[PDB]
Amino acid sequence: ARALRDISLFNDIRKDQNSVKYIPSLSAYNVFNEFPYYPTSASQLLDGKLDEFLMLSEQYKSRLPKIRKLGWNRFKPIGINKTMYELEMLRSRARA
Amino acid sequence: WLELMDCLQKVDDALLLNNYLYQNFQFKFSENLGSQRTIEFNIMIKFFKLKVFEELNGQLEDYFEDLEFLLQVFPNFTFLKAYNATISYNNLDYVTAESRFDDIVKQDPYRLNDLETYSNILYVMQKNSKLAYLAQFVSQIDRFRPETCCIIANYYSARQEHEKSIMYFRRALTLDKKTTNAWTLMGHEFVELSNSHAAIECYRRAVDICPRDFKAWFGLGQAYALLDMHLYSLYYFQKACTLKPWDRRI
Amino acid sequence: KYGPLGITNFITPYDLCILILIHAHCSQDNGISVPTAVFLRLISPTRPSLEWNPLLKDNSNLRSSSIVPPPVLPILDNIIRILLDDKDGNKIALTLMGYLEAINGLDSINRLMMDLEKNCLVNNYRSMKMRTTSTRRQMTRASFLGTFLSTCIRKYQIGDFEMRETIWINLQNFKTVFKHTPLWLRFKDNVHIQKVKNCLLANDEISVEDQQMVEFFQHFNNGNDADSKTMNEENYGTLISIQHLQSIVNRQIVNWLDYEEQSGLVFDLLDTLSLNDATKFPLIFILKYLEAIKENSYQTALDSLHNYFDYKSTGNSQNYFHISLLSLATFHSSFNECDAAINSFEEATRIARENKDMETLNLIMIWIINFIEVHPEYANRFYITVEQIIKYLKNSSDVEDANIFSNAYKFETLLSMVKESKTAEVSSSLLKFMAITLQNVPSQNFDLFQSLVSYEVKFWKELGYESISDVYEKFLSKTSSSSLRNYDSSIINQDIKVAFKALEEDDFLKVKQYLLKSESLELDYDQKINLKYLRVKYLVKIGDYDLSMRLINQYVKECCEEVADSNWRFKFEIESINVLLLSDVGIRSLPKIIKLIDEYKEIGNPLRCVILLLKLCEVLIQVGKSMEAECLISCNLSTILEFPFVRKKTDELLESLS
Amino acid sequence: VVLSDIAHVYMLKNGGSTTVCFPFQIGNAFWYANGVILERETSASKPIEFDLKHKYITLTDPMAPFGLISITN
Repeated sequence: ARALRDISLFNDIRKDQNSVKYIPSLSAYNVFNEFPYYPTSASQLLDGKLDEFLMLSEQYKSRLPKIRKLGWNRFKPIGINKTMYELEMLRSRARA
Repeated sequence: WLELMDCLQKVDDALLLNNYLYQNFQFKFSENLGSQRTIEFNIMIKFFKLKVFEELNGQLEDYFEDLEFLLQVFPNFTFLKAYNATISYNNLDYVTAESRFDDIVKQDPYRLNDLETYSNILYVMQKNSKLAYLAQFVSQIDRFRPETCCIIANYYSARQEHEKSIMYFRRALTLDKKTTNAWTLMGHEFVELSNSHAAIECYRRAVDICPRDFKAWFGLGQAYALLDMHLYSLYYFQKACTLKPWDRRI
Repeated sequence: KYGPLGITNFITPYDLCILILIHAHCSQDNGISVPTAVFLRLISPTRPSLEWNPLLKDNSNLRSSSIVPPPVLPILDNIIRILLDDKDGNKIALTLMGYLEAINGLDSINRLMMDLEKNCLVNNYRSMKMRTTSTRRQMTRASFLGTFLSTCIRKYQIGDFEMRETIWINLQNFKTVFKHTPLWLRFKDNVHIQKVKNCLLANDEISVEDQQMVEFFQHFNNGNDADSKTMNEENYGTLISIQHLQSIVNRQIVNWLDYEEQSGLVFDLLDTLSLNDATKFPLIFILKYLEAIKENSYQTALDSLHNYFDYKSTGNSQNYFHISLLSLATFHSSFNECDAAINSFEEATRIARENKDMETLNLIMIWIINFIEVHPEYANRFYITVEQIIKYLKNSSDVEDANIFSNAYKFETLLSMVKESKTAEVSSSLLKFMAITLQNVPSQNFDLFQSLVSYEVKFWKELGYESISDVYEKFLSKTSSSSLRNYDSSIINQDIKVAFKALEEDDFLKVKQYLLKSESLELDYDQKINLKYLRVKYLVKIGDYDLSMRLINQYVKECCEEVADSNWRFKFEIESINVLLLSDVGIRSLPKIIKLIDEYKEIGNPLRCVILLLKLCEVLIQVGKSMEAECLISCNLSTILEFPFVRKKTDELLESLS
Repeated sequence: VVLSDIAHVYMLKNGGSTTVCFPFQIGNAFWYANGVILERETSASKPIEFDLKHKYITLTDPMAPFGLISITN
């Protein structure tokens, strides 16, 4: 892959003379949601082959905070008519 | 009997096994009740005839007189009629198959055993309303059987929603891996999705489970024929020829 | 050491073995530093990705400039034999042996994993110099071992408890396998294990009550065989990741293609895949394909080839249909189908256009004439003439080619040599091909370097200077052959040279039996002509000339129409001169020889001119006019001794004149 | 090459490979000018029973349908 320019000789002469779409694979489709997995970056695509370990690493990393993120938004306790999302919002404004 | 039927692989083996059951096979008359140990008047030997001779699509012998004999003794047996309906289905006689199956649903409404062919017939019939009834009705019983996840997939395929139907076929296979018929159907829903790369693997797994799969070879042969690679598909079609030579379609 | 094989995306028992050694090296409490050679043999195969196309490209970058030891199988027997070799390696090996005895539970495995992340591994070197209070060596993420340990740590938190549970079943299954080996008996007790085991087993926090039941929990799970064992699912004997398996197979096929390896162990283990590892690892199919060609199996080879291109095409996001056809096209040319390969190749061009990608077309064109080079008789059948490609490839680009120009000029040199062009152009064209090939690395591009030697040894041999040819002949590789040309072609080629030697030594029985094999073998065109030419020379020796004369003119006539091979036209032609003049009638050859003399005077090939002089001299002495033949040979005696292989005919003629 | 119930015809001079089936099992195969004669498998298991009405098959090329022999007194 010297490209004819990494050769010092022909590189010298030239100076003197001057004077990818992605498609899902079968393993990409999962069982629970019909949306197939889409890689985030080309690094996860090993020479056009989807790394099963790499895709399963991002899947674990995504689901991990999702358990922590459970109470945000919709979830509302009894006796408080406001959810915890804007509990931290007003808390942020309290000190600031 | 079913484990015995599974170990059989080719029709010629059945003829060898069928003979052994006749000349040098006798039951223990002590354990079994009288007038039953006779091979000619048994019932399991008969039920063996209707099962192996047609699931392997083997040459029929001693099969006609036994079938009508079983219909007389067992007029209300649900398993017999569905097998009787399947025989018409296997002969590409769909209209009569529909009438036979319609008796099953009325007589036995909760049977997720042979309905996979019923929802298979309805897809070709294009009776989307009748199929839509079945998908809602079957799914209400339970969604964990292999068939109920195959009944719905046919209904979702008829509505040209492939990215969702492809999901259920993989679901239907995960519950019971023995249902290898879902591989070829899973392959078809990729071809209609204009995704040839994914289809090729899907068909190829089916033949690696069992090489004697005419459906898998043909479905894999077409996927190459859809592309310009006409000659590259000749080998796949040639292999499928040996499986079922007596077919006009191939 | 054998067992069922299965791909695992988790911490394999082999992976902990490196994790054991790296713990000893970094702890620096025992003062044992693992040799750098041991590490570079263990982690390096685990490093991700090498890639290898089936054909159409051979060892372009897979070859290592420095010879590397084979990758190590994940068995404690094989791992120990590496460390054991050193005179002080028993101390290093026993350190690994001691640790594997210390980790008796799943919690102990987590202790090693927790220890490294909190203390050993370090985010960056900027925090290294501030951590001078550490009693253990610390490591950077970007280092060789740092990037490995990060992946290994990542492979531990990526799993649930079922993942950690399979680690400990397999490791004890992996450990107890080594227990029933002769090597374990030699190390049954060495007392260094007890010292190192007690180094880490300390601070157990209990020795009287819990340790009584800790043994019970371990023993009951283990197969004590006192009663029926607790029933559990079948467990694999060996666990390997995809990357490590890739290193083993790539090394095996390369070693097969052309420190001792274990062919039996690797082949046996690879045959026990659960048929789903084969899908995740398509290269197992081609490993059968290479073996199938060795024994020359037709049906078996095709099935494995098709299997490899069904799983690979789906895995590769890039379109690979345009590559599948050529490999099948190459396979057909390997079995001398020829015509069947042409139809398969035609559909490859059409598929390439649909992709609308330029880089693949250069690969298609390169494969075109390489097929033509092996089978020149099919140059007319193609939709593109050979000269059209050379004109394109010469002015293809000035960058992102590297090897295209090295290929392009080599094909011009063959066409020019066959066209019997002036030796002025042939030397210049060969100079271009030689200059570019040696400019870049010739070691990595082993295919073209061998082709250079084959041409140059052929180019200088036709000129008559065996001295130059001998030097380059020592660089020509034997039994290596090339792709898309059979597999027993090397055996046949060595056999032809034996037959020619047998002809010189008057072993007529041997050459006669070989000619029988000739009529029923499937031979390449270049091999065809040699045996076609060998048959003519053998028939001249016997004495029957009516058959030979009717035979030789048929050869040359089809050596000018079917293939425009001028070099083989000349060698056949002079044989027609020899059979005539040997039969005391050489006068008929006079119009033919003189037509070649002045024709080859313009070409300037000194061998061609001199060999015609000897035939001319031999004609003149059988007419009764030896007087002028002596006068002609005397003036040219100086310039005819420079050619060695005509000296024997020259010297023999001198005694005739006396 | 003739198997128990499948024949493979590999073209050597030119072309690829073909494969054909048969109505029943074949005992042995004998070559004749332009075709093959196939003998049915007689008995297998030990009962010994066999067929005699027609056990010979004539085929010219793989693609064409099989033929039946003719015997006269």
